[PDB]
This record gives sequence, C-alpha cells and structure tokens, in this order.
Amino acid sequence: LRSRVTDRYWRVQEVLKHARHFRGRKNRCYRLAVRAVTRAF
Amino acid sequence: FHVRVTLPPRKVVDRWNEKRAMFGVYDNIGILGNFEKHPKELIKGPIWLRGWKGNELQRCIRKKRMVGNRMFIDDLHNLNKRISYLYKHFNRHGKYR
Amino acid sequence: ARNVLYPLYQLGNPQLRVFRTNFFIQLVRPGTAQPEDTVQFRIPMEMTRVDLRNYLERIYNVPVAAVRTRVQYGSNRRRDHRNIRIKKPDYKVAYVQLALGQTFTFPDLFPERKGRQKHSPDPRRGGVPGWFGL
Amino acid sequence: FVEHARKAGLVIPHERLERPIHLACTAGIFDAYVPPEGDARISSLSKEGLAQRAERLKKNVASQLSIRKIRESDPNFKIKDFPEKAKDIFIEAHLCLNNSDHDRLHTLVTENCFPDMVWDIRYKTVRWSFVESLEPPQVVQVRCSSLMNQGNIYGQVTVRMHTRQTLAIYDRFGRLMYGQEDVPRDVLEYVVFEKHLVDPYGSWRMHGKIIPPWAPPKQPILKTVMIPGPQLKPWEEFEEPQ
Amino acid sequence: LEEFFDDPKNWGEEKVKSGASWTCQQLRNKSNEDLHKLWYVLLKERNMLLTLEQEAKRQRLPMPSPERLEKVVDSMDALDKVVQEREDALRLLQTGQEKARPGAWRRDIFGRIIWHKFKQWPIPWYLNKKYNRKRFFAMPYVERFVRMRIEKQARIKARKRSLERKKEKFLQEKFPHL
Amino acid sequence: VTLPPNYRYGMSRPGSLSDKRKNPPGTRRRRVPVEPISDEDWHLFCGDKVEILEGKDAGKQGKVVQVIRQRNWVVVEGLNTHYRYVGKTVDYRGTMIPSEAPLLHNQVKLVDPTDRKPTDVEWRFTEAGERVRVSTRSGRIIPKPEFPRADGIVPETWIDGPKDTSVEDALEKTYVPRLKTLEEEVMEAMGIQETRRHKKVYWY
Amino acid sequence: AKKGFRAAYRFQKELERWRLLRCPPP
Amino acid sequence: ADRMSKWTSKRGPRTFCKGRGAKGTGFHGRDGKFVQIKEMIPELVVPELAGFKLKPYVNYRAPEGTDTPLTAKQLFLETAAPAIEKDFKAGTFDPEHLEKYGFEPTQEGKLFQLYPKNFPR
Amino acid sequence: KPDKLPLFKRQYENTIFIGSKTADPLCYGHTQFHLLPDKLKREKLLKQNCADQIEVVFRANAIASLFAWTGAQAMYQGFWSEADVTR
RNA sequence: ACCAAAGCUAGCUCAACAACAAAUACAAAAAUACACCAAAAUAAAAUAAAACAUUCACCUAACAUUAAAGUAUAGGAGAUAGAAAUUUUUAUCCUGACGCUAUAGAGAUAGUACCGUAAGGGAAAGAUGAAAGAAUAAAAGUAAAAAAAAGCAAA
RNA sequence: GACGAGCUACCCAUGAGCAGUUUAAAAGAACCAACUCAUCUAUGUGGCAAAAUAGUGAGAAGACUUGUAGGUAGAGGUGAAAA
RNA sequence: UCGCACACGCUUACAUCAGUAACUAAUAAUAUACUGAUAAUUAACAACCAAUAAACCAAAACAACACUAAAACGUUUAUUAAUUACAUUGUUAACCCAACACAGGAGUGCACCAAGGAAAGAUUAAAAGAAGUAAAAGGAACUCGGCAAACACAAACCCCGCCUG
Ligand SMILES: [Mg+2]
Ligand SMILES: [Mg+2]
Ligand SMILES: [Mg+2]
Ligand SMILES: [Mg+2]
Ligand SMILES: [Mg+2]
Ligand SMILES: [Mg+2]
Ligand SMILES: [Mg+2]
Ligand SMILES: [Mg+2]
Ligand SMILES: [Mg+2]
Ligand SMILES: [Mg+2]
Ligand SMILES: [Mg+2]
Ligand SMILES: [Mg+2]
Ligand SMILES: [Mg+2]
Ligand SMILES: [Mg+2]
Ligand SMILES: [Mg+2]
Ligand SMILES: [Mg+2]
Ligand SMILES: [Mg+2]
Ligand SMILES: [Mg+2]
Ligand SMILES: [Mg+2]
Ligand SMILES: [Mg+2]
Ligand SMILES: [Mg+2]
Ligand SMILES: [Mg+2]
Ligand SMILES: [Mg+2]
Ligand SMILES: [Mg+2]
Ligand SMILES: [Mg+2]
Ligand SMILES: [Mg+2]
Ligand SMILES: [Mg+2]
Ligand SMILES: [Mg+2]
Ligand SMILES: [Mg+2]
Ligand SMILES: [Mg+2]
Ligand SMILES: [Mg+2]
Ligand SMILES: [Mg+2]
Ligand SMILES: [Mg+2]
Ligand SMILES: [Mg+2]
Ligand SMILES: [Mg+2]
Ligand SMILES: [Mg+2]
Ligand SMILES: [Mg+2]
Ligand SMILES: [Mg+2]
Ligand SMILES: [Mg+2]
Ligand SMILES: [Mg+2]
Ligand SMILES: [Mg+2]
Ligand SMILES: [Mg+2]
Ligand SMILES: [Mg+2]
Repeated sequence: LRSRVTDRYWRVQEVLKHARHFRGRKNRCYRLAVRAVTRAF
Repeated sequence: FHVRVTLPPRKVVDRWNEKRAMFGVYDNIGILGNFEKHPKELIKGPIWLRGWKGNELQRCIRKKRMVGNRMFIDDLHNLNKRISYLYKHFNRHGKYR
Repeated sequence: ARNVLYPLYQLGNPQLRVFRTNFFIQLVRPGTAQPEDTVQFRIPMEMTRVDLRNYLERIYNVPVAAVRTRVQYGSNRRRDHRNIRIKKPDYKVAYVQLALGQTFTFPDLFPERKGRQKHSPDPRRGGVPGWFGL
Repeated sequence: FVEHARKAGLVIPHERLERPIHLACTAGIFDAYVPPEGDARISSLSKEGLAQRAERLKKNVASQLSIRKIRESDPNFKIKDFPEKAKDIFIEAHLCLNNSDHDRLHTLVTENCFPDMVWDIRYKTVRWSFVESLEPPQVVQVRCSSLMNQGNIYGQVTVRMHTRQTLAIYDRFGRLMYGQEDVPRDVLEYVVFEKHLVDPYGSWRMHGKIIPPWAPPKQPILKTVMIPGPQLKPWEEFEEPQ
Repeated sequence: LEEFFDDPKNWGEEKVKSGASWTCQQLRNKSNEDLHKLWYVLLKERNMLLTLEQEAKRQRLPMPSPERLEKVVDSMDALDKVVQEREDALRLLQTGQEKARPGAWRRDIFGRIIWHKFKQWPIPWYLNKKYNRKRFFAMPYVERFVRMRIEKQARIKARKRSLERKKEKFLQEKFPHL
Repeated sequence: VTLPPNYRYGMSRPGSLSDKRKNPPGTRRRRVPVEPISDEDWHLFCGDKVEILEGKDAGKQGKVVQVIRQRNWVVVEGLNTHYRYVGKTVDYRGTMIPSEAPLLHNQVKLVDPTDRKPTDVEWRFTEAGERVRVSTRSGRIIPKPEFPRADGIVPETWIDGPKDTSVEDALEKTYVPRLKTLEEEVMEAMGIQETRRHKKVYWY
Repeated sequence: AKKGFRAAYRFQKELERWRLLRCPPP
Repeated sequence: ADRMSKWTSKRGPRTFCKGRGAKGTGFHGRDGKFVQIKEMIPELVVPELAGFKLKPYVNYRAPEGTDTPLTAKQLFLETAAPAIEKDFKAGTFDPEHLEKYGFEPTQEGKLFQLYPKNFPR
Repeated sequence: KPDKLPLFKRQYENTIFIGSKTADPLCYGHTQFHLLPDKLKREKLLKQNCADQIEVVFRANAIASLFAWTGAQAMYQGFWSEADVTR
C-alpha cells in the first residue's frame, strides 16, 4: 500500500504564515523560512 | 506540493454488493459443521502460503522448498540471493544480538 | 522474373525461359541534358542489362542499340520522431540507346487544358456593423 | 491574399469526402426585385402602394409559378398570412441580437445571414427597439430554385417592409458609437426569407437583407475617421488625379 | 514506345475512369494461354501507371485517377493466385508434396528449430566445403538459453492475458448493461 | 491504412491531412472507453431512418450517412449540428456551414418504415437462410439500407471505354481442366520445341 | 487513480477564499 | 563505425564486391575476359497480343462469382474422373498403368518437373 | 557534356608523345596502321542491333589517332595553341 | 503577468488455472565447385570465524507437507553445520488484489535513440473536448515596484 | 567467465619513401630540406588541444621512417627494464 | 599561400529549384552544413578474374660489373582448361579520426602556381598580459645558472658515458 502525503501544501503554509514579513529569500523558500521562523518565535 | 484543482467524481460504493454481504460466511465451518474441513480450506491463494505464516526469511525459504523447481531461472536466482542476504542480515545484524 | 529461384545451369541444359515475368519498369524524364538516342529507365534491383534489353525488345518491340546500368543510393540521413533513420530505398537506373537512329523526346504530359467578394469594412463607417439599417 | 506556391508544396490531393457536405441554405439570392425609385412618395399614399404591390403579385407569372411549386409541395400554405410571420421573424431575430442568445438565432436565421449580423457586432452592446410598422408588411415576389442533383427546392419569399426602430450601439468600453435609443428612426428594408422544401422539418428562415440603389444614406457616425493616402516607398513619386 | 503512356487524348484530364479489378473467379474461367496473355496486357498497363506516377511526382502535380494503380496491382496479384493454384493442386496430385521447394525442419546453433530452405549444388553434400562448415545442431550450453527464451516468451503471454482480463472489469464497471 | 497502437478518431479518415494535423506522429492521448460490440450484435448501417433519442435535436428522424465502428458512432445528415467556417483567408471569413456532430449508438434507435416509430432491433434467423432485423415492440421485419458506394459509380448506368472488358468476354469460360501446367501448355501452343533435359541436381 | 477527496475538497475552500479576495462580493 | 546500416558493395574497400542480388549469367574466361552462356540468360516467352480481346479492367456491372478456390479433388474430378468411370464401366480399367489418365510415375523425364520445381515461372 | 557519350575523367601524367622523344631525327609521321580490337568486330555489331556503327567505328578511330599523331608533330616543332601553326 | 500547475490513462506487479517469396554462417542476408569435421576435464572467491591457515548454511539436484528436531550427530569440538527411521496431508471446483498510477509501476513508448573497437551499458518523454469534418493563476525563478546612515536581519 | 593488439609493445608477411651538397664510399661518416623525434623557453592551463601553439632544437640510406593485412590476452602478453 | 588526384575512411552531408519567424552556423548578411520538394555518379579506370607436371645455381643499385647483410618480383615445354553480344559491382561531396562546421592525427603520385584562399563585426587608442621592431653611454654588473634575447653564432679545460641507437 504505497501511501503519500497529499497535504504537504498546508504543512508548508502553516509555517509560511509567519514568514510573510521577513526580508530576503527568508520569506518564501521553506528551508530558510523554517529556520528563520524558529529564531523568530 | 501543487495539489489537485478539481473534485474527483465521488466514488460510490455499495457495501451491499455480493462479495461484501457474503463476507466471512463459512468461517465457522469446522465448528458449526462437526469438524471435517478446517477454516484453512477457505483460503484461496499462493500454493505455499495457505494456512501458514512467517517472517520474510521463512516465507522465502518456504517458496523455495515448495515451488522451487517450478520457478523461472531469473526469479529463482533472485530468490536464492534474497535468501542469502536475509541469512546474513537476521543472524548477523541487529541492535539486540 | 524476380524473387524466384532460377534452376542451376550445368552443361547441355535446356534454355531457361520465364513465361510470366516478374519485373516492372519506369520511363523517366532525365534530370540531365542527354542525347536524343538515349532513354532512361528505373528498373528493379535484380535486373541485368541483358534483361532490360530482352524485356524491351520482346514486350515493347523497341530496337535497343546499347545499355548502361548504375545504382543510385537512397538517403539514409533523415530522421523519425524517435530519431530512428528513414531510408528512401536504393534503386537501379539503366540508360538505353536506340538502334535505327530513332530520336526520342519525353512527352510533356500536362497540356493545361481544362473543362471576387469584397466584404472589407467601410472606411467611413467607423466600425459600425453596416448590416444594421437603423 | 490569393496565393499558392506550386514550386515546393505540391497540390492538396483531390479527395472524395465520404459525407457530402450538407447545407441547410444556399447563399445566393436568385432574383432581386428592384423597387420603384419613387417608393418614398408612394409610401404616404396607402391605396397607391398597396394596389401596386397586390397588382404586381397577381400579375407576375414567375411569382405564381413559384407559389405553385411551394403550394403543391407544401400543403396548408398561404401568401396573405406570410408577411405576418415574416414581420415576426424579424422582431425575434433582432430581439435575439439584443440579448445575444445565439441558440435561437440559429433556429430563426439562415446560413448566409448569421455570419454577417453576428460577426462584427459580437464585442459590443446592441440595444434595438420595434415601435411602429407604418405600412404593414408587403409580399413582393417568390422564387424557386431547382437543383437537379438533390431534387431540393428552395423557396425564397421576398418581403418589402416599412418600420420604426430605435438602435443604440455601445462600444465594449460602455460608450455610445452609432445612434441614439431616443430616436425611433424610420427605415425601409427590402428583406428575403428562405425555406428548404424536401426537408421534413421545413423551417421558415430569414435569408438576407437587401438595400435598394437609391436608399437613403444612413445616420452619421459619431467618431471622426481618417482615410490614409497610399503608403509611398522612397523612390515612388505621388500622383494627384483631377 | 508510347506503350508507356495513355492515349494522347487522355493527358490533360483530371478524372480518367476505368473498370474494376479482376475477381479471382473471373480468372478461374480463362484457359492457361489467355491468363498468360492477360499477364502482359496488365503488365504494359502497370508500367504506364508507374511511369505516369513518377512523372506526376516530378511535376508537382497530383496524379490523375490514382486508383488505377491499386486496381491493376490486385488483378496481377489475383492472376498469380490462380496460377500457383493450378500448379499447387497439380503437384499434390502428381507428387503430393505440399511444398514446391525441397526443405526440412532443422535445428540451428541458436536452439531455434527452423525451416531450412534447400539449395542446388553441382556436387554431393559431403563433398561441399561451405555446406559442411555449417552446423545444424545444438551444442550443450545452448540448452540454457533455450529455457530462457521459453520463459521470456512465457511471460509475455502471461501478462497479455492479465491485461485483457483487466479491460473486461473496467468496461463492465463503466457500462452497467442488462 | 496507417495506425499506431493508441489512436484517436476525429471523424477524419486515417490517411488524411486533417488526420496528420489533429494527431501528429508523436502524440498518444488518453484512452477512450468504448463499449465492446461484436460485429454481429451491431444493428446500424448507413442509409436507414433513425430517431434520435438525445441532444438539442431529439425525437427527430434522419438518414445515416457513414458509420465509424471503431469508436462506435453513427452520422445523421445535418441533424446533430454545430456551425463551422470552411473558407478562410486574411480579409475573408467565408462559408458558414452546418456540420454534423457524431452520435453514439445509445442516443439513436432504428425507425421501422411502417409506423415511423422508434424500435429495438433484434437479429433473427427466418426459415429461408436469411438474417433480418425484427422489432421487439412492433413485431415486424425491418429492411436493410441498401446504399451507394464510396466510388459514385452506379453499375446500371455505365459505358465501357477502350480498356474496359465487356461483360460478355469476361464471363466466357475457356478453361480446359487437364494435367498440364501453364508452361507445358503455353510452350506446346506457341510451338516452341525443346529437347535436352536437366542434369541431375543435388538439394540441401 | 485513487486520490484524496480530502486534498481536492480542502483545496476547494482555498480556491473560493481567493475568489473572495480578488472579487469581493456585493 | 556504423552498426545499424546494412552492408552493401558501396561501403567496403576496393576488394569488397557484393552484387545487389541480380542473378549471375556466366563464368570467367581464359584471358580474363568474361563469358556468358546463352542458356543462363532468362528468355521471355511472349504471345502476340494483337489478335485477342482481353483488357486490363472489367465492366462494373459485370458479375463477380461464387468463390471456389481450386482443390486437388475438383481437378481430379474434371480431368481424371470421367475417363476413369468410362474405362471401369468398360471393364478395361488397369490399376497398374494409370498413364492414360495423365498420371506421371516420376518427374525426371519431363521438361518442367513439379517437385524439384525446375522452372522459375 | 561528353560524359553522356560515355566519357570519363581520370587525371594522371599528361604526355605529348610521337612514339619517339624530342631528340629523334624523325619528327614527322607518314602513315599509321590500326588493327581493330575484338569488341569492335563486325559480327559483334550486327548481333547488337548495330548497323551504321560498323562504318562509324572506323571513322572515330581515325579522327582520334590521326589528330594526336599530327598534333604531336606540331608540338614537336615548337607549335602550340598560342603559336598556332605556320605550315 | 510570464515561467509554470493540475488531470487518468498507457501499461505494469504479485498470484491462481492451464504477410508469403527471395536471401541469409564470402566481410550473415551475395543462386551456382572438391570436402574434412569436430571436442571434453570439481565451480571458485568475496564473506563468516571479530586475524587467518582446518572449516563458513543458500548457491545442483529436486521433491513436497505435518512432525520426529534444531534432537542423533559433524565441527580450528570454535564459528557454525545438521540428518533418518518413523509419522502427517480430500475431490475438483470458487478467481483475484487493505498491488502501482507516468520520478510509481517492467529497463521499456525500446533494448530503441545515445554511449562503448568490442563484450557491454543504456535513456527521457503521454494529457483540451461528444465533436478541432467545432478555435488552477497557488513551487523556486522573474515582472508589476532599484536603493538610501546600523551590522545572523529578526524580535 | 566473456570481450579487447584499429591505440600502444613485439614480431610475421606485404607495399612505399629518402631531394640537393660533400665525399675514392649509401661509411649505423659531414652539411642541410621533405620526413622523424621532442631538447630548451614562452604562451596555453574549463586550452585551438583531456599534452597543443610559437620560436628553438637532435637524427635525416639507417638499430631509418611509414601504408595496408595478420599474430601473441590479464595466474597472461610484450619489453634496447622505465615495473 | 597545403593545390589537384588516388588509396583508406566516410555515407547523400553533393546537385537543382523554392523556404527560412525559430531550429544548424558558436554571431549576422545567406546557405557546402538548417527545411521541403525534385533530381543524381553511365566503363575503356578499378574489383571479380586457372590448375597439375617440367626445366632454370647466377640480385636490385641508369647495371658495364661488383659489394656483403646475399636480395620481391616469371618465361617456356607438356597434359586437360565449359566457348557463346551485352555478367555483376565502385564511381556524388566542401568528406575522414579527435563529443564541435575543433590552430591537432592522417598514406601515395604529381605540382609551388595555371591552382586555392582571407589575418581585421564597428570604433577608441587607458592600465595590466601576450607577440614583434628599435634604443644613448656600459657590455653579464642580471641570475641557481648568459635562461631568454643578440650586428655574436668562436675557442679551451673538466666529471660521466666510449661511439650512431
Ligand atoms: Mg518481516
Ligand atoms: Mg546491370
Ligand atoms: Mg558500372
Ligand atoms: Mg493510492
Ligand atoms: Mg558503434
Ligand atoms: Mg567497396
Ligand atoms: Mg572506397
Ligand atoms: Mg574510395
Ligand atoms: Mg530476415
Ligand atoms: Mg582468500
Ligand atoms: Mg574473516
Ligand atoms: Mg565484522
Ligand atoms: Mg561456498
Ligand atoms: Mg485469474
Ligand atoms: Mg519509468
Ligand atoms: Mg511565485
Ligand atoms: Mg537596528
Ligand atoms: Mg597493429
Ligand atoms: Mg641522399
Ligand atoms: Mg650519417
Ligand atoms: Mg623570439
Ligand atoms: Mg642537424
Ligand atoms: Mg651529428
Ligand atoms: Mg590484428
Ligand atoms: Mg582473444
Ligand atoms: Mg623498443
Ligand atoms: Mg631500474
Ligand atoms: Mg623503481
Ligand atoms: Mg560520422
Ligand atoms: Mg542563427
Ligand atoms: Mg570524385
Ligand atoms: Mg573584435
Ligand atoms: Mg600596453
Ligand atoms: Mg614588450
Ligand atoms: Mg643600449
Ligand atoms: Mg655575477
Ligand atoms: Mg647579484
Ligand atoms: Mg657565475
Ligand atoms: Mg641560449
Ligand atoms: Mg634585437
Ligand atoms: Mg667536480
Ligand atoms: Mg651515451
Ligand atoms: Mg645517425
């Protein structure tokens, strides 16, 4: 039963809420964003 | 992560179709039937797997000892190799030793 | 004939004849300037000079003086949508020349004998759909 | 442009298409009655016009030959009823171009008519009104066409009609182009209707709209328009006609 | 020499009609001499059509009345049908070998079993060089590949079936008949 | 006839310009599910009047022009309709022509000649060796639509040219069923005389 | 072809949310 | 290197000569001059066509026919059967010599033999 | 073009030769004798459906050899295409 | 707003049951000349033994199945290897799928292109609709909108 | 266990080139081209090039260069030994 | 100023007419290389193209005659050799091997032009780098070393190998 993650979209978006107002490439690409968001919180 | 834009046709499934209504029917056959035939015989499947269970190594070694000489050359080969690998891995690896 | 087994000749053997001949022919307008005495034929690959001769004399009653045969190679270059090669097929050409001084010329086959609405919009209309009266 | 390069591209091979193209209509209007040049002054006199029309209808041999083939092919047919249905087909056709319902517009008008009345208008706003018919619709003539291939007979009934209409054409940005909605303008239309006969569904249609030679020049358009002189290359000198 | 061209009267005309191709049956009725002639009456025609064709090409002109070519072809083909027929029965009656050429089932070095078409030689086979260095037989190791061939082949059938079966489920669930 | 394994029929003939343009050499598109119909269960030919049970045009009756068996379609002339332009050049959009949208065989039933009603066709064998189409509803035998051919040639109106064999000659049986071949026959009747015989040949 | 209805459907709600930002309704 | 394309007389060196499959008409001579045998050149046997009525096509309204491929047996019936019943009824039938009906015991006598198939066509 | 004769282009050393080197005391040809090769026998020509050719075969030959024969001589006397010929 | 994005099919997986014809081994695809033909010899090592020297299951064979049993035994008596006597076994029927859905699923649209002198390696790609005999705007990346003393860029 | 000597090492057949000058000499003699190598420098270093370009150099009738075609095969070949 | 031809090897890249917005050209213009249509090299040159006996010790080297390393090459006599128009095959190119429309690798015969070809897309006239020419007085003071360069292009003595290879 090969199973995949359909919803990866939201998983990302739930991080990216907070990444909106950052300056740079930090505000889109999920990698950089994640980290930035951690430091932020 | 681009996701499907348009709703699929909702799959409608009658759970009342024949096979589902009739599920598990003769399961108790031995008991209710003054045992002659075992629940086993209700198992339709691959020759070596009927009424039996095992981990991968046992499965494989079983398929070999049963249907081995009826197998194709190449599958056979891959089977012996899977066997070897498994021998090595179950015996010779693990955290738990 | 062609694609046929031919019987092995040995000495004192019967003349080989072929009752229904398998060959075929094309008379083609020479791509090049040539003397009138010459006519040009695309024949099948397995066809010898002597063959084209006999064929021509016997079936068409044409007085052959002489014959030459060369082989044109068809292009292997062009490619398919999968990039496999396409081959225009190789074919044999044979030049013939006529005996009694008969001059030929290729017939022009096509003598050419056989057997206005301006709907452009009005310049001064301004684009209005003039179908409409008022 | 009419152009063919025969140097390379050969000639599109001549086909027998398995289905002969089936036309509901034939584009041409066979015989165009050209109305009297005094039809403006004879339109204020009722029994002058009505008399000349009815007279030329009864008197014409072609007219009644055609009405004979229509009547002998299609029972329950009458020429005194027709200008009514015809004046109706109009008010349905134009009311269709208002709303831009093209599905009914096919049922009513003919193959030749549709491309024209629909084409150049399709991006603009059309609002048109029918108020008075000053002279009730007059049947001018009838023409039959015999295709000896199909046995297919095409009746074409010509209706000359006087009308009162208010037309307003807005351009796609919302601004007016041609004419007011407040002027119920007087129009004289020479109209052609067509029917297929052998057809079991026997539809009666608007075929074409013909304008007579002396017909009044239409309303002045709003926007100014520039007609360019010929585009000159550098070495070509201009020449002015007198 | 004009036998390669149509009646000069026919040249500039697009549609040039002609008759039907010959049914096998229509030919079955003719004697042998007359089929022998019809071969040629068809032959000259064939050559004209070929010629006309190649020229149509050269001229960037669509070929007048194409079907002719198809038609002649079949008849030639059809004539052939009747000729071998009349030999084929004949030899069956005389000899009874269903095959006109000598030949034999043989087994080549690749383990395939092949139909060997025979050949003609001026000398006996055991005196022949090239014939003798041909090997018709399988050697020992080849027996392996033989099996694989079978297996390889055996899969393709195996999964052809399994596809078609599938195509029957799909349809029956797409189209609830009855 | 030229076809790839995965193909799509656009009403256009497999060997045509419109066919190379619609589905070029390098396209394989999604399969089209088509209910299987054995050729002997197929009740529709070209030329019979059929009532259309479906569409914007329904309840109507029309003649069948051509059938596409592959995707299982029928064609009723100028009945199912959409409008297309044929003539086209830069300044000119010419000739709006009504064209026929094809119809699946679920939307079309065969009309029996007598009462002009729609019916269910059923294949039957009568007592003479004949196979005809009988109505479930009306209990009649329905004809079959004898139609023209793709040639345009009607056999009854025809004249033979120079190279046409008349009916007479062609039905003439000259055959003499005897044990000689074409070869012995034609050499014997040409008068060619041969003597010498072939040396012994070997065959491997 | 066995998909998430969850995916498609949940996506639809976004789709309409943006339909509500780009044209706000009267 | 080209693996895929076929090997023709045109690809190799000087020394490589391979005919395109035309049939050989002769043998090499003493002087090196080439020798042809008049008996190896195929000789086409062509009847006079002028005298007869037949054409490359047939009338369209001319009928097709019931399609009977020729069988060995049909042939036996048309040729061998009538004479056979004729001479068994007469009682003069000789199962020993069938040659009067057209049977040929072995083929090596005649010009064109069927089984080794001496003739091209 | 002569190729259609047939004729062939093959290049190699171009020699002007009289049968004798320039040093020879005999600069001038008298007559020649050309025996015809086997291919060109009469009989072969009449077998080939070739009639007038029998004559032409001769013609051609002369017009060639003689020409060269003459030309050589001229060239040997110092004449050429731009000195033309005096005698 | 560009670039792009989405389709569900092509087929696959596991398992049950049980176009002649010519020509081709001359330098294959070349009708035709004087010969020769044909042949066999244990599998090994990687690796386990914490090294490596004796030894290291499967790797050929059929024989299955339930047991006897991981027992008797064999082992640098270490690692491991590992039996049999003797027992068990009811018919066919009844096919499928808590298998994949275009980076998955076969390498495969193909052993094709392409890469190798060769043995050999070896791809990638399909998507409108009944009918073309009808012409979502959500990834990074950019654009609409270049930057203003200071510094993990945020808080 | 197959595959490779069309590169390169060495043979084996079999072809082909070496002008002028100096010399009693075609003497593994001199001078110096074609030819063959590759000393020394500079360029070049994702190059024109996965070993080149420009100058400069040694040999140049010999143990010389070179064509086509065979031959030896990895536990081996081949080698005027540099593994 | 590497030209013509052949062998080898390449395969239609050659030819004609039409097309090029884009694809080939590392740019364009246009076309020997991109596209399509249509054509094409013709045998006298070349490939194919006998055996079995038998005599013959005696080099090629402008071959007189010799050299030492002792040197490839065929005549004739006899015995049979299907006898007879025309067999078959190669003939295009701006080409090949280097991933490229690569400053490189490529055998032979003739030529040094009668043949082939262009070093510079347009300017400017900085530094640095490359290649070249010239330089007062001085003449190795440079430098590991006269390496490179030069109006020089000569001598000598050593170590190590003897020598050509
Ligand atoms: Mg497990
Ligand atoms: Mg020939
Ligand atoms: Mg030739
Ligand atoms: Mg799933
Ligand atoms: Mg290759
Ligand atoms: Mg060759
Ligand atoms: Mg060559
Ligand atoms: Mg060559
Ligand atoms: Mg084959
Ligand atoms: Mg070891
Ligand atoms: Mg160990
Ligand atoms: Mg370990
Ligand atoms: Mg082991
Ligand atoms: Mg099954
Ligand atoms: Mg895949
Ligand atoms: Mg974005
Ligand atoms: Mg701050
Ligand atoms: Mg070598
Ligand atoms: Mg010298
Ligand atoms: Mg020396
Ligand atoms: Mg310098
Ligand atoms: Mg020197
Ligand atoms: Mg020296
Ligand atoms: Mg070799
Ligand atoms: Mg080897
Ligand atoms: Mg050495
Ligand atoms: Mg050493
Ligand atoms: Mg060392
Ligand atoms: Mg190449
Ligand atoms: Mg370009
Ligand atoms: Mg050339
Ligand atoms: Mg520049
Ligand atoms: Mg500077
Ligand atoms: Mg400087
Ligand atoms: Mg100075
Ligand atoms: Mg110093
Ligand atoms: Mg110092
Ligand atoms: Mg010093
Ligand atoms: Mg120096
Ligand atoms: Mg200087
Ligand atoms: Mg010292
Ligand atoms: Mg030394
Ligand atoms: Mg030396």
